[PDB]
Amino acid sequence: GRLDLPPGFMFKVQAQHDYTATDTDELQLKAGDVVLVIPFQNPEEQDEGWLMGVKESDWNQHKELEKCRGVFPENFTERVP
Amino acid sequence: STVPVAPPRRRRGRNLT
Repeated sequence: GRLDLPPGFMFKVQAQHDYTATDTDELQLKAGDVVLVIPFQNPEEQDEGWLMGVKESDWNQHKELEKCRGVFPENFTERVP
Repeated sequence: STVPVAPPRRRRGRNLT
């Protein structure tokens, strides 16, 4: 994982279970994926019970951030130190 | 067995005439 991190970065999480993104803001996760938590582009876009981030490997490959990021069910992941 | 469930997403940017 990386220690040079995305703009406004808050903390990381790690997927405990796998998740398939159903809709047009949502992020895809595999059980074991680190996700770099970031703050939202608007407060109305923050869904209740959701988190926004980008996958750490998606960011360690240095891909298009604004297309690689998404919202995920925080309850699929764990807060890592 | 024992899998989590994603929570309900909410309305935003709503506007009508």
